[PDB]
Amino acid sequence: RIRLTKDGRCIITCKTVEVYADESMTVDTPRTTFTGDVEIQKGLGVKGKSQFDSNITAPDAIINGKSTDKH
Amino acid sequence: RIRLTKDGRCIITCKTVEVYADESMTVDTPRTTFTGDVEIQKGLGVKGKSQFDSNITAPDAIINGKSTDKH
Amino acid sequence: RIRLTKDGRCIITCKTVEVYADESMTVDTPRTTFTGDVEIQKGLGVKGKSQFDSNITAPDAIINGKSTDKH
Ligand SMILES: [Fe+3]
Ligand SMILES: [Fe+3]
Ligand SMILES: [Fe+3]
Ligand SMILES: [Pt+2]
Ligand SMILES: [Pt+2]
Ligand SMILES: [Pt+2]
Repeated sequence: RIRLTKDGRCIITCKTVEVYADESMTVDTPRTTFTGDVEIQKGLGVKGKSQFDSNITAPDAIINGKSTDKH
Repeated sequence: RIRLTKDGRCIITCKTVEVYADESMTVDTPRTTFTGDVEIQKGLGVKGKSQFDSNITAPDAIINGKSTDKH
Repeated sequence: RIRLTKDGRCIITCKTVEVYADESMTVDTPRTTFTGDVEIQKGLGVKGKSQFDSNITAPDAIINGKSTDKH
């Protein structure tokens, strides 16, 4: 079920949503919110400041060009 | 091509998917998986625990309120 | 407004996009780009290398199994 709304809401309601985009997907919006968990299966780039409210885990963190595991 | 499915799958299959949402997008699902790379062009907030399986790179990491580049 | 395109673009244009996926969402594409901010309300896993162009903030960072707040 895909509802389009006067007032400007686009609502997709189902069990699973599967997007297969051969080349790319672009989400052009001021803010995107995921209510659950997220997995990224290749890499991540982030331009702006990031806050993690809980602990992060990483094999190493390269800070201002310097190793953290080996500093 | 957008398929809606008895059994509850919503399948969007194309070359590129472009979402232009003037105000916001909200994805309310227990788990979202991206098979490829992801870029976030403003900021990131994450509530729960994060694991990075590979090295991360950052100009600085502010840990429990303390600089890592300058500690 | 949802446009499907010869040439292979799927364009969704509205004020807000709301996805309610009872079980999961999967985005199978080489690259997904968010132009704005992103919040993840549970956890994040990332397989590949991550770059944060700006400072990150975390209560702690567990690097190669070691605490950063308490090392
Ligand atoms: Fe040290
Ligand atoms: Fe130190
Ligand atoms: Fe130290
Ligand atoms: Pt910013
Ligand atoms: Pt959690
Ligand atoms: Pt990679």
